Amino acid sequence: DVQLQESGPGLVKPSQSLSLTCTVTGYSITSGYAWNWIRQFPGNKLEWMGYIRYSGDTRYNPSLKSRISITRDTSKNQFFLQLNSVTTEDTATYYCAIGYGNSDYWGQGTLVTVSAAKTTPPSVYPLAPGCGDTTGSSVTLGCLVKGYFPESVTVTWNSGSLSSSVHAFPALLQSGLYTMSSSVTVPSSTWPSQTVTCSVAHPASSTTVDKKLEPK
Amino acid sequence: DIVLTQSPTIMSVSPGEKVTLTCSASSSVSSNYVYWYQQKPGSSPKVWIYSTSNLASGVPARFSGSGSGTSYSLTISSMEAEDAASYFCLQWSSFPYTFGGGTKLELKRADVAPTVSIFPPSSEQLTSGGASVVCFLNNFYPKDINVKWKIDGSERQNGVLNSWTDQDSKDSTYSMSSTLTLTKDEYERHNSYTCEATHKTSTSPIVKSFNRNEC
Repeated sequence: DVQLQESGPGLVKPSQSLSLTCTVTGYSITSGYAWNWIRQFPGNKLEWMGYIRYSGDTRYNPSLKSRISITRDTSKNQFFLQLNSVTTEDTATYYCAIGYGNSDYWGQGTLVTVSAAKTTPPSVYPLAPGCGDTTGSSVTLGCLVKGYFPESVTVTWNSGSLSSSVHAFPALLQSGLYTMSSSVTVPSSTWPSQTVTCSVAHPASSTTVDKKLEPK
Repeated sequence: DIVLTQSPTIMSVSPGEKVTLTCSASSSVSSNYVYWYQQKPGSSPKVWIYSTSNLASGVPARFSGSGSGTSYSLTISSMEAEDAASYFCLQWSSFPYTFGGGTKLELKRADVAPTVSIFPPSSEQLTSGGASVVCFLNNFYPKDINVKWKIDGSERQNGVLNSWTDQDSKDSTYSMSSTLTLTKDEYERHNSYTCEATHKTSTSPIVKSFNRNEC
């Protein structure tokens, strides 16, 4: 019943410093194991950064020396990662984990973007079907979120209610800005009678938009 | 600092078939310190095989590892839908610890034709002085597919943002979204927009289109 959980800034400017916090639960940082910090670059390449032993001593990847510092707080039961002088190359998903033998434990992971680009909320647009021309057995609505940054936006259809027959697509970075979309297919009878709303949340700019798809 | 080279990098496998992933090290390593991880989209890696050949907890009997010296390999008896994922190998027999590039495995299925939908811009984006035409191509396979945009029958390739989902875990299909962004300026200077899709499931292109006229 071990639980790991990364936590951090999300967005940080070049040459600045990064501070991540891994909170462990259901087990002590002192009892045993090696506590690792692992990062996955966009492209999926995996890199072992370093660890802190339960004894408190450390080991670092030779390419992160001088910039890295893994430490902990036995009273809080959590270790930390500090990377200073971050470049864009340090953009990735950061994980903390321990594990030996037929098992291990990882945190959900935390995305950290290293860019000078400014935070920008999203523009959410409804995507209804063309006027008179869609009446098969199933209709398809959509939602388009664009102009936001940094990455990480949460979209749900009818606040979780609609889950089947939906497809959210991976955001794309076009000129320092993100575009992302999602479609939802239902039977022709459902819409536009029953309300179908598109829920969109962008944390890095604390914005929550709700757009119901209305017939053209 | 040992470089772990993995292959194949990507591969499609039919259910029931046998597949063998490989991991080559630039220098010999202790068989005891060679792990294998499986990573499903949007989830963190999980230990799959430890010490070259020992199955981890929860791992199905069909998986199996082996290897020694400078060559290690993972093997699947008969492929399954759920075995579709990325597989990395790790070596911690020498500092620093290094992973391999990974091998993605896609599950081959029966061909299926895409269901295409097209959408004109919305009032709101127009008000902003911008126009985006969106086209969704849902539930298809193979993954290779071409998409062309035609504005007034003329082919436009600039300002096209494509994005794919991953092989669906429910039907092993893919889905794509194509977006064309233009200035409200250029959107009004033309009348017909067409999303033309060319897939294997047919000789003729699947097309959807609308006219600013009819609205």
